[PDB]
Amino acid sequence: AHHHHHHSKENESLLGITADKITSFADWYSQVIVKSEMIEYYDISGCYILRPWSYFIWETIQSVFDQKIKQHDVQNAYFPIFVTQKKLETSPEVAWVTKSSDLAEPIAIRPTSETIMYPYFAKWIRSHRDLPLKINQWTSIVRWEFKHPTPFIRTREFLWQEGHTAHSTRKEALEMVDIILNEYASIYEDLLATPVVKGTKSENEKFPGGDITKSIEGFIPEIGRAVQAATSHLLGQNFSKMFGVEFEDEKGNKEYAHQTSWGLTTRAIGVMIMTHGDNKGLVLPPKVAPVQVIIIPIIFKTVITEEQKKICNEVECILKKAGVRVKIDDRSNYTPGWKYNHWEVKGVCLRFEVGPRDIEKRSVRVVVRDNMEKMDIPISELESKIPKLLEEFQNRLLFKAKQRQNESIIRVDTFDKVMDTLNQKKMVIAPWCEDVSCEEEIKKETARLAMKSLCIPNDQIFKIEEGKTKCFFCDKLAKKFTLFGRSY
Ligand SMILES: Nc1ncnc2c1ncn2[C@@H]1O[C@H](COP(=O)(O)O)[C@@H](O)[C@H]1O
Ligand code: PRO
Ligand SMILES: [Zn+2]
Repeated sequence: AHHHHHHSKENESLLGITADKITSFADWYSQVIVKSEMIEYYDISGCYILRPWSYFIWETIQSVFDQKIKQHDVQNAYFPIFVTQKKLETSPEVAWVTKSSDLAEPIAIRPTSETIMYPYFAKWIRSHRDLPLKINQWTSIVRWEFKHPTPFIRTREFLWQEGHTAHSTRKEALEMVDIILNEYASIYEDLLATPVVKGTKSENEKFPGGDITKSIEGFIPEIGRAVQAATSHLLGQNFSKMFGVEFEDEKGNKEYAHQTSWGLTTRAIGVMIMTHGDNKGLVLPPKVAPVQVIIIPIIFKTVITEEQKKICNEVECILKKAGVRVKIDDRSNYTPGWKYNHWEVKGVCLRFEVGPRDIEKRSVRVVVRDNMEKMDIPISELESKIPKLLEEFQNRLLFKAKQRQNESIIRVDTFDKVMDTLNQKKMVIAPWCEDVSCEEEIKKETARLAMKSLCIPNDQIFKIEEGKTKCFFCDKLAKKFTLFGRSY
């Protein structure tokens, strides 16, 4: 459903998008991220260059989320990129530095900072008055993935954020986990306009050395594969016992700290691209669009007139004062049709066509990117209407994407109707016993004919009769309903 709106002659050219999003997804995703000047392929597999058009989106995610964790008294720090083998162990996806002259003991590039920070958490934490401790850092992470890499979704090097907190009680640590999860869900929905499902991971899908793991799950209806959006781990007293992170509570006894760890990576950018894009190229939500309004004065070869420069400057002046990020494309090198497709490929929310008739009426022609809505707005109303249009743009993207996610979830009660649903490129919600043994047989049978538990949704829309309702696989007392499907 990415081919409904009108295409121009420039959109059907090579400077547009050639592949269809549904029938040829991988080629579509490559053309969208490359022709929009977001990604540049690197001579090292799995690594990609974040060009200014895409790095702007990551900077906005930084500004919003960093300001949210500071509301909860989370402080930023920085830990070394290297780690020793003895510390890293109390494996195949860890890059090892062995030479500089070889090294007697090779050092490793951090896949995560648990083994780096917690040896010093045990040093910094001695009393209950020293808790809670909340540390975060914005850094890059290297993980040599064995599967075929995908830009943003699965890269060997990616930018991320990792928060690590320590608490005096499990209760305080758990409500810290829910806070970061709701902020993670707020990033995808309130900022990226991408719908995600808040839930709890299964025992077989949770963080390895953790206690409880909660996450948000994203899904791509076109490819029919799920994508894990972000994770928030309740580590409990597991890691504190390994590194000796114990505090002295009131009453004098010794107790191991209750820790949490949570991360969000540049995978969020890719899930957004695949959620909103169409056959013209990028479709960006206005809250992360590098340019929300592009002003295209009708001019070819000849220089821009003094009246066109006067109109385009005051329109830019009104939008700049109104908080809208706007640029003027007065390049006489390309035709107006060329500029339309150019800024549509890179997902500019609105374009302003400024012709001689628009200067006479003191209005501008506005064309909306996602739905090709056309309208005349007087200049006297730009300060008010254009912020509203960008608000309507953001709301429309989230609404249309959310009704595609609900459309991609099918309720199943018996394993006989499970396979037919998955090939429809849809997820499965089913009653499940949440046992590790049951999940191991589900992934084996689904692969022979593989789907895994995506998350146990926090919001249970379907009721389970106590004692009677049985698992959708084999036979056991089902606890509640769990979301399944194949991943990316
Ligand atoms: N190669 C990768 N590129 C981008 N993000 C990743 C990559 N590998 C893992 N992540 C994300 O990093 C977090 C780590 O969680 P996990 O996948 O359980 O290790 C999750 O939010 C993943 O989606
Ligand atoms: O690797 C992970 O998934 C967790 C979350 C960030 C820190 N460690
Ligand atoms: Zn079962």
